[PDB]
Amino acid sequence: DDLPYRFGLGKADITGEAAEVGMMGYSSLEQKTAGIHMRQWARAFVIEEAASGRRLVYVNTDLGMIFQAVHLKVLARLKAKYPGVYDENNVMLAATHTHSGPGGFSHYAMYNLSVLGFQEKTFNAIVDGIVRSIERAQARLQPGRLFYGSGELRNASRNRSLLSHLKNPDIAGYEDGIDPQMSVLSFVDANGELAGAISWFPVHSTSMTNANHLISPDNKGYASYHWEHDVSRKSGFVAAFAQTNAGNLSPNLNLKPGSGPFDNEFDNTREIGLRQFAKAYEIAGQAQEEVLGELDSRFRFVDFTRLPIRPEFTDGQPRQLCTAAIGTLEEGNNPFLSALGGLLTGVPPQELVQCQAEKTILADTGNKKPYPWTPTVLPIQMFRIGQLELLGAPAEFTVMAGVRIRRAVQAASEAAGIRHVVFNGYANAYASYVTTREEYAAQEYEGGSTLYGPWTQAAYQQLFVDMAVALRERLPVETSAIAPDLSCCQMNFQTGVVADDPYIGKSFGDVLQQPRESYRIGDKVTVAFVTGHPKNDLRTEKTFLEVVNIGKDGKQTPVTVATDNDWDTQYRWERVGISASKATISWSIPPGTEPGHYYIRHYGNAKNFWTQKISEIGGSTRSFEVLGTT
Ligand SMILES: CCCCCCCCCCCCCCCC(=O)O
Ligand SMILES: [Mg+2]
Ligand SMILES: [Zn+2]
Repeated sequence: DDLPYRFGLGKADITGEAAEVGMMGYSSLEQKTAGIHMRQWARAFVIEEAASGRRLVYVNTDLGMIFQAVHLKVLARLKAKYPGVYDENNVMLAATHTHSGPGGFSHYAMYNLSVLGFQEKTFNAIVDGIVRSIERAQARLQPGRLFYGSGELRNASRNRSLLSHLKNPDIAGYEDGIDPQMSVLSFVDANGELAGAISWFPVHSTSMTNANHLISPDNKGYASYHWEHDVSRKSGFVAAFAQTNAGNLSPNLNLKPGSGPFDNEFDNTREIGLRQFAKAYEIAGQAQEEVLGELDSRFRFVDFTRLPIRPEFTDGQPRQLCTAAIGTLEEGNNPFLSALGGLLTGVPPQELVQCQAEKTILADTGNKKPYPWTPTVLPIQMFRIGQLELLGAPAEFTVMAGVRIRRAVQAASEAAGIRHVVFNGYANAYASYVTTREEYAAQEYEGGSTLYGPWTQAAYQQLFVDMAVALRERLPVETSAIAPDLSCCQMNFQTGVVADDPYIGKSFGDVLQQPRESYRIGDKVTVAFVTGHPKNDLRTEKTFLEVVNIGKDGKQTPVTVATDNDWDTQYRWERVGISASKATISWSIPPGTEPGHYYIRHYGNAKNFWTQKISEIGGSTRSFEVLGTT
């Protein structure tokens, strides 16, 4: 015949600087990276219509957000290497909204504030890994089928701003403040075995708190890892856990037996990840509806400055968006904030005060010079995948802000044969929060980070409906406005690596703490090595550590059984004295590990003060025995 689509699945490492960079999400000057729990990945899904095609690519990333700077550079790189294949119309980048990665990868000052500015090494790793994930995906194209399903996930999330949610007049089906809908797009190969999947479900990826310093992809990242590493059987499975409208949704409390909820953020991350995984796996297993039909897409950069909004989307009067403002730790420090001005002096312009409505302005970000602290030109994008439409929206939408847009788009698209509309927030840029008009009036946290005023949600609804109508009628969307390039003029106040020295009387790679003679399943092995600063080399597609199996004995050929990516391992870096440092590596030995002999290897990099040369360093522990059974 035969198969309606081809798809390609790819994954690549986008982990940034693992020590001494402010983390992105919690806005803390006292949350710097200090190691890795699990790495961050870009997971790319290339889809081609056999009829056609007509190729689309969707990439979900283990990041707090995908900033405009990343989107622009990724597109340029794709156009340079693969001319005519990819552009803004057929590439969607989205983020899981983990709050446990290194920051500094926006070009807008607001989002770099707590990080003390732009961190080029982390930015570059993100861009490069997103591109590598697409390269890997497109090199693995195969014929297959696509299925769609949905279901209700009850106990994974909770509304964190319920007072505002309840101000909406239209909350039937959302009376608990939760959007319980999970949607799954499954990728079924010519065998039809499940080759990969994308799950969409809204919940903040904040199980690892602002007290944590280890890099982690958080609860959605655990869901992906559990599917790829613990569950599939097949290689190489790619499972993305993506967001929808999560602006006002937090992980539910973890009240599983024997746990306080509070007691252990790793347990919480695993539990909330597992709750999402279990539902995604259930839905995929149902293969509810085969996806059939054309691939299509639209994309527009929209200038938000004085954007007119038609009365059909507002209270019934014509409206216009406001320039950006935030409503009501630097301190202290913050030299980057100081280089920006920093906070004050208002009163802001009267026109701004007036049209921001119930907001009490804390910072007038839109009027900052030479550059606004927040974006002004924002991407709006939609993919059609058979009877599915997937929307990529550049912000955090509350449940009702997203639901209203979904409803409006489904109404506009029904005649085109669309039956399911999936709203993917955190896509292509990041412009803070979107609350409905009613929520905005309450001015809880999400209101007050709704930058463009009370009609921000109405603007997005208009933009998406107009795009849906263009798709329906065939026909282009309006010409894109011109996304500002701020690459020239990025500031940074985060110091780098001066140099590394080994511990006095030792060499890089020397073992500081050897493992015990023997351990049992369930025990944690902790070892430590003289190291150098992880800012020297991200060890992209490699590792800071290996757990190595050498057999029952002997004497057997070494086989790596765990890397720094794995849930069961941790890598921690800490400064010792002026220029020395230690790498502490742990392994929690999981059920099912073979009894036998093991050791731990460390890989790192060190910088010479005099030459500035960066070299490879490393070491291996003595062996230890895991005791048990089979
Ligand atoms: C107000 C909207 C109409 C104006 C749009 C400007 C037309 C130029 C766009 C050309 C790019 C091709 C757009 C996709 C068209 C299609 O495939 O249906
Ligand atoms: Mg690990
Ligand atoms: Zn958020």
